[PDB]
Amino acid sequence: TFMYDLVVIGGGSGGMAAAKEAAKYGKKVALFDFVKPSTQGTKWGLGGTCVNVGCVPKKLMHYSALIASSIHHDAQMSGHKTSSSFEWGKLVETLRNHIRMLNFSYRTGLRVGNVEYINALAKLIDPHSVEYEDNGQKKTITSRYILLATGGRPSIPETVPGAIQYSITSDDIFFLSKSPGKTLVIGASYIGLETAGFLNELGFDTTVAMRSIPLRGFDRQCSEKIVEYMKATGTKFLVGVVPINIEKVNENIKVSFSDGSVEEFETVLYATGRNPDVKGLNLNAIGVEVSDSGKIIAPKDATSVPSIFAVGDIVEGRPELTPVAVKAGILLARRLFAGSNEFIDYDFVPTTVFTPIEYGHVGLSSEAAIAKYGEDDIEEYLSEFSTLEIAAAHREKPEHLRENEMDFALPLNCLAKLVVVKSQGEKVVGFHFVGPNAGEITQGFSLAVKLGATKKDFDDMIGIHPTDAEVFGILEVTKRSGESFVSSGGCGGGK
Amino acid sequence: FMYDLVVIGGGSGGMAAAKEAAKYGKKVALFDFVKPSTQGTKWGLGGTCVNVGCVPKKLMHYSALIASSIHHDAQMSGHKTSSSFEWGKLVETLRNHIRMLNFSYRTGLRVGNVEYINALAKLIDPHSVEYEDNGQKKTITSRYILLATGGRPSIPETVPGAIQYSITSDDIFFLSKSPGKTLVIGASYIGLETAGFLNELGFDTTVAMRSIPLRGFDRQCSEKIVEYMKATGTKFLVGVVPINIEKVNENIKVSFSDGSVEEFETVLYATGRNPDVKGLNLNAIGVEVSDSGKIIAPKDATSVPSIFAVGDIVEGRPELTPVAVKAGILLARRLFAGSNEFIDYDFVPTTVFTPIEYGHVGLSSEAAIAKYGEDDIEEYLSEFSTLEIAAAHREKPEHLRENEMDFALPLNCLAKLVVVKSQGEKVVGFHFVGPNAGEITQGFSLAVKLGATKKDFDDMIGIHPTDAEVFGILEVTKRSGESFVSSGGCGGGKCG
Ligand SMILES: Cc1cc2nc3c(=O)[nH]c(=O)nc-3n(C[C@H](O)[C@H](O)[C@H](O)COP(=O)(O)OP(=O)(O)OC[C@H]3O[C@@H](n4cnc5c(N)ncnc54)[C@H](O)[C@@H]3O)c2cc1C
Ligand SMILES: Cc1cc2nc3c(=O)[nH]c(=O)nc-3n(C[C@H](O)[C@H](O)[C@H](O)COP(=O)(O)OP(=O)(O)OC[C@H]3O[C@@H](n4cnc5c(N)ncnc54)[C@H](O)[C@@H]3O)c2cc1C
Repeated sequence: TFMYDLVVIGGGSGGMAAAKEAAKYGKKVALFDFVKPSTQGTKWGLGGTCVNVGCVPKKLMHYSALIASSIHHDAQMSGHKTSSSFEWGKLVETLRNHIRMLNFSYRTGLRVGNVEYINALAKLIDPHSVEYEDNGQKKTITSRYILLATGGRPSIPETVPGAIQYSITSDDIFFLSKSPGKTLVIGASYIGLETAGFLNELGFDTTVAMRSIPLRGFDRQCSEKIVEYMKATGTKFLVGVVPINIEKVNENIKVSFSDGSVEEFETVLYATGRNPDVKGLNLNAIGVEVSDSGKIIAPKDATSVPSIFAVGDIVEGRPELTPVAVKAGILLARRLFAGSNEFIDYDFVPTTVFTPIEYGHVGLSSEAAIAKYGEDDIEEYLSEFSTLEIAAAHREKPEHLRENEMDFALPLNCLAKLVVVKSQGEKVVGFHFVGPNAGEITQGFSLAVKLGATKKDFDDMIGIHPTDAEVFGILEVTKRSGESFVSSGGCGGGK
Repeated sequence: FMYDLVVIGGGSGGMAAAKEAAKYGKKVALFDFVKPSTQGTKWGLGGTCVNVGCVPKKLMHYSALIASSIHHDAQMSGHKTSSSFEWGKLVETLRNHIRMLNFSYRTGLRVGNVEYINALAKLIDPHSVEYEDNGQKKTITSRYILLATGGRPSIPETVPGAIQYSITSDDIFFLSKSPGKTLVIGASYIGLETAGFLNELGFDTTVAMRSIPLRGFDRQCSEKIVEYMKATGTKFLVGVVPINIEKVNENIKVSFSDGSVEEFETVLYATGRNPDVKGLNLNAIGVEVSDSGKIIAPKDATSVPSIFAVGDIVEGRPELTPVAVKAGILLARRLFAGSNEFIDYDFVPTTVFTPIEYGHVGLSSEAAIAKYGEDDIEEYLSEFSTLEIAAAHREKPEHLRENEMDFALPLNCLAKLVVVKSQGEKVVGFHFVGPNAGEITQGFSLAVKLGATKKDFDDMIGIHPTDAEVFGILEVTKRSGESFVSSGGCGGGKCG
């Protein structure tokens, strides 16, 4: 008795997934998506945050970093003699051209999967209605179900003066027509670390402002190695120190600090966090119960209004990740229309940080596993080592960080770790890898864990040689045994 | 019994048995010696994988991998790059790192309390062996003996001018000379891999293939590899072997089985390997050796029950490092530390490091179609390009353009699951063609082994953006007959 079966307010990963899956069932779908311009005026097309100002551009930026390293460390050692200069402006061009492809690419995929895209803001009018603008004339449509999927945007703190007026965000940094030069990043979140990662690797004086600890939430050992690697590679780290003032001194940005120090940067980037973009939705009036944290309350993807659902960055007590959006979004479209009652096993969500060395994992940090099971049912088997090709390169620290005459070597680029449970035959509850291609490595092993692997199964695993992944077949050292888990020997993670 | 265990071979299998056996206060001798290659090459401790196998090759492959990115990628990511290449320096990096490992290993044996001796061994009876010392032959006795002398290349003695001229996989990493224009005879994993880095590193590289590429492995996956290498300037003479090789001045002229002729500055026989067992003096002792020369010991135990075998010399087992090692370790456990364990040879992963790497565990589409028939078999797969390379728009060299939209190198990635209808779609085949195959294949080898089903795979949460996440969204099938090409080109996985 409603104009539609399903309306979706948000053209993001979660958004477009639910829409297309819902449409695979002859069910009639509207989708809204409009890009409110950033605090610095930046704006873009269809696909959401992952296509535009997220995972897609990110990785191309990381890739162009990973390249630049090999060039500087590896190219000659592998017998390739090289000049190379870098133009920000062209890297941008490659991003915008590929992203443009995807914006278009996606519009089409919605049309072809038979979904009515409308480029316009939506605003909840009641349990089954929404309001938008059309030619600047406000029209209203009605649905059996509605999906909120609006994503978030960056939080620039309003108590630090000269932030909003000047500082850029994640939404602007892939597409600066201007190389950002000497750059302060405020954040030791996955984004900040990643973003201060490629600026450095791409040869820009990069400082990082860490209020306390790096990557709050993730496993401590693994995060402490990442920071150690990034210091070694020319990223500087002001811990316990945030900005308290930001001002324009000529064509530079002077940045007063909490400890009582000052510094000038050509570009400043607040990576401090994100707030769900739910303010224009008009929630509370409809009756959508939202947390103290602004995030919406809907842990089975269903709000306080049961004709209304939510997914992705906006819903509380779930990771903010693209595939987590998608699975939930697909399922919700199945559960409703195609007789299903599957929900995501949240106990098993892999992720990977693409820091200059990548960190992947599934399940519990050593810390979280020590709590749930106590430091007696907990055994930490690990091996820290160099991947063969990089062992051969003899990668060195930049001069300005040398302390002695045999100080040349970067840290070993890998660390593998399984955390397992004495009282469940050493059942595996934590899988963690710091290295190149951590995600490519993390993936296969996420499913073995989720199929209930033990250390027994791991050691009966036969290696692929040479790989860094094979180290998992021969972890024997332990935290409890206290002895050396280092492996200088360039045999690798197996023989 | 002067000893508890003697080992003739310092290879992967060899050194593993030794050092595990030694972890039990048991007294261990270990022999090595490197009989010089048909072209006079020789090296130190560690075996074929350290010296003239997986170690050097991966560094050579990496230096290739690099060369591509430089030529295809660098610019698009905004790095403008001049680059010329020095064969002699790549060598130097190999030699120096391998030297590190030769030494590195000696120490690991000493420190794990094992008596390494650099000289040839020769069986004298079920419990005795003979070597040379100052050129004076000395003899020792053991409770058990382990044969694992590895293999060496097979250069065919029927084709004239082969042995005197052609090189092998034991020469190629250390050539004092850049090989230039190179014929490789064999589309085995070696030949393919080796013609892979010579090409990527810019040497006119032809491959001479008696029949089909990578005999044994899954056909679709092998056919993509060859297709990718043709696209990148490797040439391929099918159904044609050499029948004559001669030195025409300072080049090598190479007459063919079809009639044709060609000159190379290099020929390399990758046609296979034979177990290095002829000097062991086996049959006299009573070691039953197969029609294939390989030894018969499928429980690592020979016809003489005081005598064992492991690695490339034992029959009906894959020619691999890790299979050597675990078998070698276990046998040292089974004997001396009260153990009953054998390798599950149903689940041995592998990765071919071709310009696109191919990994897999379990059955080729073909092998699964046989065992279970074309009804109980479902082939779910996806062809696509990894997002980084999608952005680069890698294009073909001009001389291989046939039309105006002929620019494309093939998609670099193919994922496939083979599963069994009648066991709830239980997964019996895992196959991946792309970059960081092996890195991808390994994790997935164990999940498969633990009895992953298609449903477990589709309920898998993904990491984005990776190529490996494609395994969480394979829906197309060979049987459904539809296109398995990428809806867009957004990595390996979709952003919604
Ligand atoms: C720098 C960065 C790197 C990241 N890297 C990764 C990564 O590597 N892997 C990963 O899995 N995730 C990554 N993410 C996270 C990923 O971007 C999010 O998990 C994902 O984009 C969330 O999708 P969503 O459907 O919730 O909406 P989003 O993808 O957040 O997109 C929201 C959309 O909602 C639309 N919208 C909002 N309000 C309205 C309205 N009123 N009417 C109509 N449309 C509206 C907007 O147009 C917008 O396009 C990254 C994020 C960032 C910022
Ligand atoms: C080019 C190439 C690449 C390869 N790549 C891979 C790969 O990527 N992955 C993989 O899993 N496998 C790979 N392999 C296979 C792998 O090298 C072998 O399966 C494995 O190393 C065999 O070990 P082994 O102990 O059986 O023999 P080997 O490792 O060859 O060692 C045997 C040793 O015995 C010595 N010896 C011989 N006769 C005597 C004697 N009378 N007395 C004393 N010592 C003696 C030999 O000289 C040698 O040092 C590759 C092989 C080659 C040639």
